[PDB]
Amino acid sequence: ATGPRYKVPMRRRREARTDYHQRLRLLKSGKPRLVARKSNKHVRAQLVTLGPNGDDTLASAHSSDLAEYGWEAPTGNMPSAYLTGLLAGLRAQEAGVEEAVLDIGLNSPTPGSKVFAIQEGAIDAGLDIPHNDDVLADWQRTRGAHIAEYDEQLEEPLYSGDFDAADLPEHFDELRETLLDGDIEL
Amino acid sequence: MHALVQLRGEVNMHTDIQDTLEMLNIHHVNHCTLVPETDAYRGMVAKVNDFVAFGEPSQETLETVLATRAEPLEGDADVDDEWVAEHTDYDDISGLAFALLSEETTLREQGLSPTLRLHPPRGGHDGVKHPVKEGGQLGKHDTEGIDDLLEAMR
Amino acid sequence: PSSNGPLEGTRGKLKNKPRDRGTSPPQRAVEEFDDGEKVHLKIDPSVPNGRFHPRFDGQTGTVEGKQGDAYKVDIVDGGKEKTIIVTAAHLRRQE
Amino acid sequence: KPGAMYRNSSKPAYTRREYISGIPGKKIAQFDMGNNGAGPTYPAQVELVVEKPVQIRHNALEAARVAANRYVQNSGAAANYKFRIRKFPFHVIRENKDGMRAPFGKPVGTAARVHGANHIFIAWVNPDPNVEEAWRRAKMKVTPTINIDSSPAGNA
Amino acid sequence: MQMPRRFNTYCPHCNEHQEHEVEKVRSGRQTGMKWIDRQRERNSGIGNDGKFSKVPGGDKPTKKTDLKYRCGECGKAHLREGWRAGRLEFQE
RNA sequence: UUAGGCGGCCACAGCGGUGGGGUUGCCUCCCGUACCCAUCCCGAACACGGAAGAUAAGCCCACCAGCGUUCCGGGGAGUACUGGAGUGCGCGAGCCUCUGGGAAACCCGGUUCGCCGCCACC
RNA sequence: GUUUGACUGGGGCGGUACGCGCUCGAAAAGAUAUCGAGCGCGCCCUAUGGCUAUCUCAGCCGGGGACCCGGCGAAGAGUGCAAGAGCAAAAGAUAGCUUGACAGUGUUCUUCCCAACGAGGAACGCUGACGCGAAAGCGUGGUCUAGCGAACCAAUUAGCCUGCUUGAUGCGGGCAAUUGAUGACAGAAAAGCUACCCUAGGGAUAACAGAGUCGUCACUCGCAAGAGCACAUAUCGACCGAGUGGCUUGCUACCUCGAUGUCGGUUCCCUCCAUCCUGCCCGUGCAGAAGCGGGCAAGGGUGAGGUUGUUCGCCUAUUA
RNA sequence: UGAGGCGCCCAAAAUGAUCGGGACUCAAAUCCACCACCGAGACCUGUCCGUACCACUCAUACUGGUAAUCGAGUAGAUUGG
RNA sequence: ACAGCUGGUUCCAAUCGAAACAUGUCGAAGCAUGACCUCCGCCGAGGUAGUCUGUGAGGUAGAGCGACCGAUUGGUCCUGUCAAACUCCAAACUUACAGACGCCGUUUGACGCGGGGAUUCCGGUGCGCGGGGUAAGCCUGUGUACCAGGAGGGGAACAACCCAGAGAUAGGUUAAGGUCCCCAAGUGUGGAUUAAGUGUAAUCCUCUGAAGGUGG
Ligand SMILES: [Cl-]
Ligand SMILES: [Cl-]
Ligand SMILES: [Cl-]
Ligand SMILES: [Cl-]
Ligand SMILES: [Cl-]
Ligand SMILES: [Cl-]
Ligand SMILES: [K+]
Ligand SMILES: [Mg+2]
Ligand SMILES: [Mg+2]
Ligand SMILES: [Mg+2]
Ligand SMILES: [Mg+2]
Ligand SMILES: [Mg+2]
Ligand SMILES: [Mg+2]
Ligand SMILES: [Mg+2]
Ligand SMILES: [Mg+2]
Ligand SMILES: [Mg+2]
Ligand SMILES: [Mg+2]
Ligand SMILES: [Mg+2]
Ligand SMILES: [Mg+2]
Ligand SMILES: [Mg+2]
Ligand SMILES: [Mg+2]
Ligand SMILES: [Mg+2]
Ligand SMILES: [Mg+2]
Ligand SMILES: [Mg+2]
Ligand SMILES: [Mg+2]
Ligand SMILES: [Mg+2]
Ligand SMILES: [Mg+2]
Ligand SMILES: [Mg+2]
Ligand SMILES: [Mg+2]
Ligand SMILES: [Mg+2]
Ligand SMILES: [Mg+2]
Ligand SMILES: [Mg+2]
Ligand SMILES: [Mg+2]
Ligand SMILES: [Mg+2]
Ligand SMILES: [Mg+2]
Ligand SMILES: [Mg+2]
Ligand code: NA
Ligand code: NA
Ligand code: NA
Ligand code: NA
Ligand code: NA
Ligand code: NA
Ligand code: NA
Ligand code: NA
Ligand code: NA
Ligand code: NA
Ligand code: NA
Ligand code: NA
Ligand code: NA
Ligand code: NA
Ligand code: NA
Ligand code: NA
Ligand code: NA
Ligand code: NA
Ligand code: NA
Ligand code: NA
Ligand code: NA
Ligand code: NA
Ligand code: NA
Ligand code: NA
Repeated sequence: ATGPRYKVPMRRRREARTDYHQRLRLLKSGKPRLVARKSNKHVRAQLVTLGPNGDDTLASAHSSDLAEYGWEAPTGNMPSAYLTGLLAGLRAQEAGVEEAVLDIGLNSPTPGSKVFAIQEGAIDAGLDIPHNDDVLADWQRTRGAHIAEYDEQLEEPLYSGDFDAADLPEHFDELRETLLDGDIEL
Repeated sequence: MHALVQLRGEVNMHTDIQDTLEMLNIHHVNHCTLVPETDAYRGMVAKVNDFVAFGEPSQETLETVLATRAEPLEGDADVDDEWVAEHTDYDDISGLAFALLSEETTLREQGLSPTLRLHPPRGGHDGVKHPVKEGGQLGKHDTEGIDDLLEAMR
Repeated sequence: PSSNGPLEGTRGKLKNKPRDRGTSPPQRAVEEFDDGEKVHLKIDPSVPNGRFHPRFDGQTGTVEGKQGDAYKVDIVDGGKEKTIIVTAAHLRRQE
Repeated sequence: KPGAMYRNSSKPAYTRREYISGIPGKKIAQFDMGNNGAGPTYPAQVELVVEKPVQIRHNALEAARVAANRYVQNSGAAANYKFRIRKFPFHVIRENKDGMRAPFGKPVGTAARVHGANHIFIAWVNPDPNVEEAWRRAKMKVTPTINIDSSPAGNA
Repeated sequence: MQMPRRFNTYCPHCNEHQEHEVEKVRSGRQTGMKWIDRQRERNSGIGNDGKFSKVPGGDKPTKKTDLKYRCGECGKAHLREGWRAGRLEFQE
């Protein structure tokens, strides 16, 4: 920018999207990466492999196409993340993928976070992934209990119209239950 | 195809330059060989440029020299029309000459020594301390230029 | 040379042009080679590890197995046969 | 000491003051002479051209310059002309002043390297070439044979 | 330099990490009954005594660390490579 | 790819600037702290929960060359330098011819305001 | 009785280019010398090691050279110490935790390019045990290249082997390894004089002569500032520049060490010219006389004495 | 007034001057071209010798064949006499 | 007596044919180990002194510095300069590997493996590139060819400059160099310059001739 000697960062470093020091370490395993990413409204999970001209995604799941299986609730929460992980994990298995390492990008390794919920889901789908059980949420929160109880302190529906007034961690079970047998695209 | 004649001796010449002439089958002064005009051969002649005389000879000249100084791979046998006919694919010296010039074959392929052992130039050459453009005898020659040299060394 | 360490006279060969400065891309540090493949040796100024003695910069050897994540490349120094332990970060496929 | 000792450019360039100390100051008094307030807005421009690469000690530069400018006072102390010596003595020179043992010399001076055909001096004059004479005197005190060249001046 | 008196590290006997205690090797006293001692007495006579007429070498500017690492549970010590240190003081 | 995610090459992609775009696939900003989590002090950030509002930032789309960069034409320049050769020149420094290569600065005019891969998606 | 080292533009004195690292020399692969240029290492550090979390620095600007806020800011900060190199969601800073600065054993490169050679060093593994991290992973000390030491002997560490017919005890001998120094650093335990000297050799190497060089020395030329009451050039003549000689001095180490007899003097012969006198001339700040300066010119001449071995030089009276 | 070619001044050394010498001037000098010659053990060519290799052979005895790609050599290694 | 020091060591021929360097050494007038020379046995199909092309390595020459760095002018942006230990640039060239052609090897066995025997570790010169030095027939590197150990032809003579690498003998033609005589071959041809005997002198310790000047 300033001159011939000026050093311009790699594009994905400029965009503040890729941590290359963490990426290298991730690629050391020689295993596919379970890419856990979030959005204000959604949660994405991809199983990416290395390629000659860039990464290759062999399987993925988005919290949006969760409804495609009976999801009638918001998609930017814990129960959402888990299911998206399980969904991607199952598709992963179908694709012949057996193991992966969790890549949480620029997110933080906070215990009980959504990226770890995604990791929990993928593991239950059958994917073998290096993990640590006591850094994951305590199931109930994954189910969405923390939000149901939060609505107990109601007075006004936590959900604007949406579905239910007291919410449903039960809707969570019905869905997980669903994903664990048959159905299309899995 | 160019005619190569060593005009300068081995004493004091670079070794890598000497080995080049040797890979072109010339091991003595006044020895001549015929070389196809290829990239590989071109570089070799450029490296040897300062101790040799080279250029494309005329059909006639080649025939005179072939008849006069060509030899079998082994032996004294004169390489005349009959020899050429009874030993090669061609029917006479002219036919062989043309094939060489059109780079369709080689002296070896036709059972002939790759070297034409020439005679010193009758009347003397133009000197081995300067190139043609300076009046000397070294370097690339005219077809008329090569012919004169080759004929004087017939 | 006034000294005889490994980095003697390596000022140029182990220095990056100002623009190639900074952490190198991970892609080539994870590249995988097969036994028999021809690889060019060239230290990447930005990568500390998996290096080899600077004298061999420019060599082109034959991968013949590996040790840990590093590769074992066979070269010929002058007339002598040598084996070099080197990582992908400093190797490139020939051709 | 004779110029014979330093006029040739056969030695490596030796100008890095970060590794060389005790360098004698230069004897060259000025590089811009005459009306330096004005810019080359003159009709005629003559140049003294060196005809052989050589080293010119700051000694010779000063004497050459003085002999030329001191003479350009055929025009007056505040005359209308500007004189320029474009070279600077960057090359540090030594002398081995023990015999050939530990002979790396000690710094004794400086010289300017001029390649054949460069102009060492450039004067700017109105049709009043007294400068041509100032230079006959200048190339008199520098080693090489020289060419007195006139550029803007078809007023012959 | 400084060095902790106790610290966790590998015990080659126990074959597992444990707290070790570090101590400078105190010189052991000679008995004067080794073979070399008998050779000195035997071979010393009239005139020069060859090797036994030599005297104490000298000193290197800095000596290497001379320590004992004692396992805190099995009580067995082990030795390690030393490193040059002008001074070595223990912490606690 | 009517806006996404992971990337490869790592400025042809940088710097700066103009215009356009969203009841929704969307991304954001945004709203908000019972929870998981969090600030050596701050729900700023990180984390979690969520849509009342917005397209003003970001982002995506279209474009501008003033600076930086890449490549190209013409000029500089077959100049500077140089591998091989010479009973060529020069007091010498050094130069010249033949042969095989061949630049940098700079000027003028074009190019460049990224290209490509995998996945997902009215 | 012995030792008292080597290197070295002879040797000695001085120095260490005697073990190591960096830039340059080094001729764009690698290798490369000199008493080559610039300059370092013989340690320091329990954190200044290791990992993780959080974070981004110099410098400048604007608002209240400490501190606080914002902005610009690819790196000029910092990273123990030479030099060069590496590094920015870090290899730097802050915080916390930890002891991988771990035991064992290897592969490979280096040391020693090519191409054999030890100690030492490094890179990269494995086996075992650990630290931290969600995890991939990182940790075989410090971002990389200096910080190092044989055999014999001793001390030390853990287990085991072994000592002469045999048992017990004592005290020995050994396998693996750590520490103790040899810096002349691939390791002797070590001061000088010789003119009273001796031998082997060397022109592999100095003194003298020769030879090469010419910085030094001698002489000349170009330019001509300047002064010379005015006037560069009657005369003197700086600076700078270009040369000639081979008388001095220095350098080099080609020639001679199975010897080319030293300095000074003397005697006797030949020569050179850059001419002191003499001949013939030019200029003059040439009235004359006496000079000053210059040109041609080597035929002839250039002498006697006082001090000093002196060469040189000082001094006296004569002299064209 | 610009450029070029050759020459001139600058230009002093020791037993007898020199371009090897004599001597040379529209050259026997110099530069641009050109013509014809002389001149090695090189190159071409006849015969022979050695060495290596090939065919035949018990043979390293004969005989025939190949060498453009064999023929110099201090120290030294090897081998026949 | 011992010496790492000087001297000497006696018949013929054929094949190959060095090293004057690197590491260690009380080592530098010596050794050992490598390099290099040679001999023997083994292996069995490739090898690579040259060139071309492809895939790589590189910061010397040059150049430049409103690209770092550090030097280095002046004026009220402009203007004057540089670098062995500077680099936004950047050759020629050297170099790793591979393919192609060439050459070479498979009865002349290459490439390579194992073993026996050395000699050698004072080198020198030219050219190119160097570093030191006023310079040197100087010192000390480097690449190459030569002398050493290389005849014969030329250069007046003359280790390394030119031609040229050489079995014997014979005929012939050239090379470098030369053709007025000495001295083999031209008092050759077309044209021009020079009046100084310039000159009749490639290279060189060796052949000088400079700055400056010239209405020759
Ligand atoms: Cl994300
Ligand atoms: Cl290595
Ligand atoms: Cl201790
Ligand atoms: Cl015989
Ligand atoms: Cl030969
Ligand atoms: Cl005469
Ligand atoms: K003597
Ligand atoms: Mg034949
Ligand atoms: Mg003839
Ligand atoms: Mg001729
Ligand atoms: Mg005693
Ligand atoms: Mg907008
Ligand atoms: Mg004795
Ligand atoms: Mg004594
Ligand atoms: Mg000595
Ligand atoms: Mg190199
Ligand atoms: Mg490290
Ligand atoms: Mg001892
Ligand atoms: Mg001890
Ligand atoms: Mg030693
Ligand atoms: Mg050593
Ligand atoms: Mg004696
Ligand atoms: Mg001598
Ligand atoms: Mg005598
Ligand atoms: Mg006279
Ligand atoms: Mg006389
Ligand atoms: Mg022979
Ligand atoms: Mg014999
Ligand atoms: Mg014989
Ligand atoms: Mg370099
Ligand atoms: Mg340069
Ligand atoms: Mg090179
Ligand atoms: Mg000899
Ligand atoms: Mg005659
Ligand atoms: Mg003459
Ligand atoms: Mg000459
Ligand atoms: Na990089
Ligand atoms: Na001295
Ligand atoms: Na001059
Ligand atoms: Na006894
Ligand atoms: Na605090
Ligand atoms: Na927007
Ligand atoms: Na000693
Ligand atoms: Na070792
Ligand atoms: Na002298
Ligand atoms: Na002189
Ligand atoms: Na004698
Ligand atoms: Na005398
Ligand atoms: Na006289
Ligand atoms: Na006297
Ligand atoms: Na012999
Ligand atoms: Na002795
Ligand atoms: Na030697
Ligand atoms: Na030695
Ligand atoms: Na000796
Ligand atoms: Na081939
Ligand atoms: Na040059
Ligand atoms: Na030879
Ligand atoms: Na001769
Ligand atoms: Na004459």
